[PDB]
Amino acid sequence: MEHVAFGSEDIENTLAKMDDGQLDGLAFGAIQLDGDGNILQYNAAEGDITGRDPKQVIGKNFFKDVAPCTDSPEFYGKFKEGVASGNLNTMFEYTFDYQMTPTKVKVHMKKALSGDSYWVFVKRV
Ligand SMILES: *C(=O)/C=C\c1ccc(O)cc1
Repeated sequence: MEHVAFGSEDIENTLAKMDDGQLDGLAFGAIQLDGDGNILQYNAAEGDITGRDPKQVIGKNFFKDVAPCTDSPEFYGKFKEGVASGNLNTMFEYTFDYQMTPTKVKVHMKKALSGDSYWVFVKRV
């Protein structure tokens, strides 16, 4: 298993060296989005939590198609502000409840070391 802890201060650096294969070895959910909320990466742990198949949601827009419970001021609003500002680093609990059993998770959104990409990290609480 890849050894990186959820909430690590230098996680964006560690994950920059990871392909889809290594991202799947994380102990927590990991989603990479572009500026518009499109899914570039989606790991196995994220799939075990959300139920959806990794390979089928890549390409999809996270806020419009895949995950609406997130289209609101407390998740999407925070993400859109971060994108426009060029800086993003926030952590909060939330509840995923679309087409699945209501699940409490802890989310960490952070701008990737890369240009126009952003990370969404999920774990159970
Ligand atoms: C609330 O809906 C949050 C996240 C989420 C992620 C994946 C799927 O499939 C549903 C919901």
